[PDB]
Amino acid sequence: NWFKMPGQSQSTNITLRKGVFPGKTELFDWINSIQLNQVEKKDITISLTN
Amino acid sequence: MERLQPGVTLTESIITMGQQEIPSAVPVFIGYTVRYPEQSEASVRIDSLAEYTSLFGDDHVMMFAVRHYFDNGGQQAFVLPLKDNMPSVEMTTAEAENLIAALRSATVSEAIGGHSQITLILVPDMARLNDSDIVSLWSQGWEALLQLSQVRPNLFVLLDAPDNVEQAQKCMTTLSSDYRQWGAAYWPRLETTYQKIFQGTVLSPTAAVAAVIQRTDNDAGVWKAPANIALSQVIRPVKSYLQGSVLFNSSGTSLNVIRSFPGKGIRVWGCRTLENTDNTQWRYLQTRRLVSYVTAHLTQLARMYVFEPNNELTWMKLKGQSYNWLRQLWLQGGLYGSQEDEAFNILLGVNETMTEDDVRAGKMIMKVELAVLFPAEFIEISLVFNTQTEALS
Amino acid sequence: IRSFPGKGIRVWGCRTLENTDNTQWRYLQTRRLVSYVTAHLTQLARMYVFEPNNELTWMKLKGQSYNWLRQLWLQGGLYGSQEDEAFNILLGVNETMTEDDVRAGKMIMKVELAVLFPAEFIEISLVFNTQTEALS
Amino acid sequence: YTPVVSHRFMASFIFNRIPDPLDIRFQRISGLSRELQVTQYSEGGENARNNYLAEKIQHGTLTLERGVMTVSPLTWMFDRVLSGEKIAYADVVVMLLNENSLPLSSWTLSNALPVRWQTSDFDANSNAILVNTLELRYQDMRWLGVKI
Amino acid sequence: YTPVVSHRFMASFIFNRIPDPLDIRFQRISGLSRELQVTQYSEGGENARNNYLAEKIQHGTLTLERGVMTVSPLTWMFDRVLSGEKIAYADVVVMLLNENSLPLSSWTLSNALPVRWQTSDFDANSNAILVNTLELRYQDMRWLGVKI
Amino acid sequence: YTPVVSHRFMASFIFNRIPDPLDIRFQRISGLSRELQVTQYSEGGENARNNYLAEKIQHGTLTLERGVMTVSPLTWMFDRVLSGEKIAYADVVVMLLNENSLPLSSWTLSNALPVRWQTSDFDANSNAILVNTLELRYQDMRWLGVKI
Amino acid sequence: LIERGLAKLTINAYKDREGKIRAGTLQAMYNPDSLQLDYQTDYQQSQAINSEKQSSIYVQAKPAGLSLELIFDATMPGNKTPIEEQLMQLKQLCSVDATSNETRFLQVKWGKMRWESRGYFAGRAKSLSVNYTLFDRDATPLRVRVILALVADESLVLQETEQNLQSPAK
Amino acid sequence: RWESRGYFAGRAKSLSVNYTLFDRDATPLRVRVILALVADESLVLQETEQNLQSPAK
Amino acid sequence: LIERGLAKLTINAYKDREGKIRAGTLQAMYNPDSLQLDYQTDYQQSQAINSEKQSSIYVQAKPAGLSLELIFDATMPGNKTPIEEQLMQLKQLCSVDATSNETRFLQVKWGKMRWESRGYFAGRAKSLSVNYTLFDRDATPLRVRVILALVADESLVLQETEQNLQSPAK
Amino acid sequence: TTVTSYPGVYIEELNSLALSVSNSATAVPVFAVDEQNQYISEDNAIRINSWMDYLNLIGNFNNEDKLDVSVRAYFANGGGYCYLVKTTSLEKIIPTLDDVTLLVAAGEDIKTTVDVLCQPGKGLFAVFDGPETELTINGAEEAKQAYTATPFAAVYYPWLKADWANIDIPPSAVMAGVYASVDLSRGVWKAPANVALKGGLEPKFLVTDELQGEYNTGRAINMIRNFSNTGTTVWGARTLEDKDNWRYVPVRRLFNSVERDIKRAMSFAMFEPNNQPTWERVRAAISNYLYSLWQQGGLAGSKEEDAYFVQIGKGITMTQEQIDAGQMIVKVGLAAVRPAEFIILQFTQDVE
Repeated sequence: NWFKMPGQSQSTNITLRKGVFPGKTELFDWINSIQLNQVEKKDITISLTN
Repeated sequence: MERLQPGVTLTESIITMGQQEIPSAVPVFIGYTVRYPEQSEASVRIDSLAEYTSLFGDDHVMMFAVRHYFDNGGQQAFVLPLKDNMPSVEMTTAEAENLIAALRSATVSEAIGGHSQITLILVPDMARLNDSDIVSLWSQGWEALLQLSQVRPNLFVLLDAPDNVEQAQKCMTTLSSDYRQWGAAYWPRLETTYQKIFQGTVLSPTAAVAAVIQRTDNDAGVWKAPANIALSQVIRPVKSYLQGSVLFNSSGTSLNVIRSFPGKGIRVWGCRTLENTDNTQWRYLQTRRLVSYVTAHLTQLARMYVFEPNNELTWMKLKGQSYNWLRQLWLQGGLYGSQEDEAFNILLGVNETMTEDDVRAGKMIMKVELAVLFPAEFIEISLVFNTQTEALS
Repeated sequence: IRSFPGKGIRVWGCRTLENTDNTQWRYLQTRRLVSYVTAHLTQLARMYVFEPNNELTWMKLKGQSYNWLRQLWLQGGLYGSQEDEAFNILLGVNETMTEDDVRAGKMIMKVELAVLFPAEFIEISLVFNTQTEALS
Repeated sequence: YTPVVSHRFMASFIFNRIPDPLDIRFQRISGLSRELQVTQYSEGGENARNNYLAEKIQHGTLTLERGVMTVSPLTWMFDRVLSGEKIAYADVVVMLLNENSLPLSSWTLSNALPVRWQTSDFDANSNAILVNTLELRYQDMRWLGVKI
Repeated sequence: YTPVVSHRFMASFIFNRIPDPLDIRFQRISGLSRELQVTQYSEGGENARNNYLAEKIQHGTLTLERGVMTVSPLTWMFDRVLSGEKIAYADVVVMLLNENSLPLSSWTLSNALPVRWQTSDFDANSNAILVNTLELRYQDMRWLGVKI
Repeated sequence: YTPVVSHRFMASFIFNRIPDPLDIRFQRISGLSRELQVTQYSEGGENARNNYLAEKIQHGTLTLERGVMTVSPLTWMFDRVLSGEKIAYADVVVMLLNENSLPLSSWTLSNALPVRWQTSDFDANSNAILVNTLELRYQDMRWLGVKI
Repeated sequence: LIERGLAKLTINAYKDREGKIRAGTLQAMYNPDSLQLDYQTDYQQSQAINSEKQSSIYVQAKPAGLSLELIFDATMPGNKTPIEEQLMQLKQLCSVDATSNETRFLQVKWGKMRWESRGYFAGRAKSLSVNYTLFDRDATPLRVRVILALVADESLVLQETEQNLQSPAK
Repeated sequence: RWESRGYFAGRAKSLSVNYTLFDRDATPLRVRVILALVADESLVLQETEQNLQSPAK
Repeated sequence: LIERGLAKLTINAYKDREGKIRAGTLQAMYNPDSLQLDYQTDYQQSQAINSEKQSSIYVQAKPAGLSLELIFDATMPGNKTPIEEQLMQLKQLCSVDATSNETRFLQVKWGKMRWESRGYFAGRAKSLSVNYTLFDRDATPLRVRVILALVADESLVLQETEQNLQSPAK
Repeated sequence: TTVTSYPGVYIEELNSLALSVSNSATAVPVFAVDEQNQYISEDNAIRINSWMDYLNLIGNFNNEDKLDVSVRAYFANGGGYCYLVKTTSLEKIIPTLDDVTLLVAAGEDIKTTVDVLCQPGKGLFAVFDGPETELTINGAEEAKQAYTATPFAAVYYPWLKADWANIDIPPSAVMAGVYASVDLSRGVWKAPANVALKGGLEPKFLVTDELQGEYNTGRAINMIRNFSNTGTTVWGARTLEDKDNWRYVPVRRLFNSVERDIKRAMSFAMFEPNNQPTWERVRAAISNYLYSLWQQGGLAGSKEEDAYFVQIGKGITMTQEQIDAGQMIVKVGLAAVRPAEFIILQFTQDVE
């Protein structure tokens, strides 16, 4: 009897890419905000538009 | 003998004994006292007689029941005094109704039902009406007492029987209460060794039995029957034993008798409730006190998770904690089983005990069935001769 | 100072000059014990004067003084059946001190401790107890 | 029928018949073994088949580790008994869970004595959670439910 | 709540009630275990459930290694006791650290006797830091703070 | 301050107060451990904290291996004592080295008795240097310098 | 209950059996781990030619024997009393008293330990076994493991009045 | 049954208390007694076992 | 305190009990690891027909017994005194003196070790157990493990004046 | 406070400060203050961060004041920072104050204020006291109608007594500590009954079960009472209204703890361009809050589609005339847990 069940949910890491701009420094101050254990975690919404 | 300077000065004040605090057997003495000085509470706890005499006066009939309760081995007790006047030397019929109307009053029913520590009640003042009372006046006092043991779960009533044998058989037959299993009647009045050894004071028997109920609770649990144990300070039952041989009835209502065995002491003989055996299960005193011991210790487990989400999880935490306690009572020799499915059983599921609306109404229904044991009151020898089966080696 | 026959000349009484209106420093040994734990907690608190006064150097003070008062409690010194009954210390920035007392540069430690009684009076009672022999 | 998976579980403690619903998050639980000890008795002319005599039952030892968290009534219990204050018993209810977070089977572990308590080691060189490998010895185990 | 990580820690020593704030940099610390020893007593007709009797508490052994550095008051203490001069005690305060370098919980290890002291081996063939695996036996442990 | 690396070292021998400067090239040296032996004494009513009693100090055993080279005054010493001729002592000075080939710290190992001497195995199937795993027991160790 | 502190073993030597004269005390550094009390009674079985009834008579009840071990130490930093001082104090309790020409009567007691209904263990030292280990290089000993063996010698005016309360005359 | 008696009638020949694990109040918390008894049975019981084994008539 | 150097075991043999004549010394190469002193006292329990009081009388206090082991060596490069020289010196202390027709009186002493309030252990050798191992091929022994067993014989003019300071006449 | 002159250690004593530990939670009791108190100014709300900060204000502690024994029992049980507002200006300061989740009648009568203050739009849940006299079965109809029937209030009858106090201690003091100590431990959705009282608090009047059978129906009065096993504990979880929507306080307190944490979760949407990409950024900021509340066991059900729903959109919930008026109508539904009030035990004697 070849029972198959789905088990553990596997991890999710997404990779989102941006050109740099002369005044805007936005992605670095998120990777700089991390001290030892915690970051300010945000939520991402992606949406195909008109 | 300098009492203010530091040293070793002996005093007359008696300090208390180290109490053991037996939780499942503690009496109240509801009777007339001479002093009545306590102004804070309703019913107060006493520990010794020397603490009681300072707290409730001296030289009354209710003191000699406390004095005999602390001699037979009881260590804690409550006293709820009646607020009316102390009666005469003999009880008049105009005054004996004032006691039983005070036993139906809510002034003494609220102090018992509000305290929730007492497990059995008793009146030592009912034997005060044994002289010059006039038969139905005794039954009017018993029906008041057995009703008083209905205010809250764990209550029992030890109660006095009349000394006259015709009056005892009539009050057994003409009782007619629907709560008879909460009582037990012990027949003869004891002649204790307190003055007025020549004329020892005649005493209620129930003050001594409440100490040996507490004494057999300390070592052999509630499941052991309180009969066949010696009484300390008594000389004799004031009535003969052979005169009361018609008090025990195996088919009708049976009344517990106090026997005098030569060389073996004065003993309680019989553990029966007031009961007319039409297939009744609460026939013996120990069966009524065991099944009310497992209600009052399953409510302490079921109180711990009132106001819980009532899902399928909090039933398995209730079906698991009560199964683990009833098995712990079964492995102490308490429940008559060769295996655990023969001794007891509990059921709690949403399709076994409760409906789908009883979950919506917010109630759990637990169904505990449990077997109990029998006390071995009759023993029958047969004496057969058996050289028939020696079988030629 | 009493003279006992066969037992010598003895000091009899350990009392301070005191009028007992709920006073706690009634006996000589209570005043000398509580002044023994001041003069041995100052020797622990002197060791880190001029330290940065952050949250770290309080836990090194709350730890070293808790470890000494427990060492005095386990010698029979402080009247407790458990260590939270014998003594207690508190040092936090929201328990003892304010935010200005950190800016002013001070630590506030609150040591409470229970003490013992000397047994100067003894009272015999002598009660008779064939009542409770209880027929074996 | 079909087997069940081993990564939904909760374990709740009972401190002196007072339940402890704050401490159900554990990393792993040891799995409950019991064993009937057996004395083999070989005898006489019977030298072609063994003969095993039963003995007392030897229950296992329950280990369960969790990440180190804020101090809780579970942690105050182990610290009280392993500092020599009070030797007290605690009952453990370990249950599997369904998909709807309903219990399949539960093991009640009566009078479990807390034996040992061990944290993971600090190390600066690797990144891992500090865990609390705490291990307690029970003296009876009463399985209860469906799907054992 | 949420667990904590195991790569921020400092351990300071107390040499005769004089603190030692020069020696807080360590590679790893062993993690503090204590165990209540248990004598199992099987008895009589009770051959279906065990019965464990408590005994004395057995504290663990604290090892902690560091890279070999310039000589310090920690190193002069171990060298004094392991050359047979003076058997002296030293109290150890091991604390976790927050993100703001505040202590979460601290373990005070009273009267810790320095038992052994071992360097790593030289070898010409591999590149690694010489470490000082130095191990000391404490006789009591008093946990203090929040998030044990 | 900053730690040091473990692949610069030299070890020179002292044969009867005559130094031996031909034999400083070694593959690895065992790293020097010493340990204070400890007898735990549990007593009386104190069953919540241990009580450790000191004992004699147990020094480690110094192993050091080198590639097999031309015969030297080191090799004539081991061959003299392990052929049963003469039981003689030899003092060992093991020192770390700086970048400028200056010593950081040195361990002097007084009266080290040469215990054993073991070559690597020949094998035709693999290519490796024949080494001389030679191991000698010292009876005292006196650390000397800065950066222990 | 009231406090939390170690009760320690004390051996008080008395010159007489009743306990009136005092010869000196000795408090233990660390308490013993275990205390072993050994009782013994001798029964002789009666032989008879006629009958075969198994009935053993009573001969003598041998006195009790307490066996404890102690350790003394001066290695550690906490303790500074030398072991020559304490072993001189201990051998002066297992010693022939020149006043009475016998040994002295010891009373071991500590805490709430009743030694079967006596607060103390009255008896004299039957043996003593010092085992010096771990000397300094000054040859002062730093560890000593004494093994005491006592035998019970209780007072007679105490045992006269236990018989009267057990079997009175009236 | 101790070989056909419900009890073991006899007196104590030895007794060996082994106190371990005291409290720091010096109250003992574990005690391992070793009893050694020797059989002293009643004579009026043993008089009537001989009569049922070898009767006079 | 003042200096740091090994005190070593010396056994001085005297021909008489008081310690006036000297018969020779022997200093140990390496000190013993442990020193075990064993005391013992004999008590007889009084039997009586009437009473049942447990009271054991005092019979005799057996003398002390010191038991030490030594090792002698000539393998090592540090030591060069031969073991035939030292074992001849040691057997001449456990030897029947031809002057007094008895054995000689030994006084073991080293450092600040008081042997229960005496600086020395005065007594004679009761046993001696040489265990030769590891001979050379010249059959000279290079390791010897002696086990000494002494029994205490102390001077009488010392013990006469301890009784007078313990129980004086006036 | 001693002045400091030399660097060192000062051994100054301060008898009997009765010191309690500082606590952090999310439950902020506005304490009503009687007008005869002197260390308060009206039209002002002072803030008390810990028991040392209150004791800094009043100077020294006395057990006569009905407020002084009130805030000690609050910080002995739950803690958390509280706002001390005088009663005669409490109607102006509570709409002013943010971080207000429960309004405590300390020892005063607020029944006229709660009718205008507590609204469906706001986020308060007041608590006040029962009568301080004994009340029986016979007086069950008289004292029950002395309160209004709003679902935003809870009544606890038996006033407290403690060994450290002289005046009786009002039960809304300790019940704001219990509301803040349970929300940290078991979350908001668990009932704040069946929990012990710390600080040595004891009820004044013994309550029977047959007394509580009449004060649980209708405008319910929750009661605290001591038991044999555990001691004194809270034994009620019913609000004043007896409709099934808001009958239990954990239902009313969850929906009030949801709305204060939704409106700060999607407060970014203010003065944003009101079109469609603002809307799905709003329905997703709510939906992964409610999912994080779903996984902790706060809502009933088994799936995420029986648990909650967030539905916005043009025509689904808002009309076109609501777009150019500047209105985003959001419809959110929840399904919370109900507690088990009753447990009945059926005792058969004959086992099968």
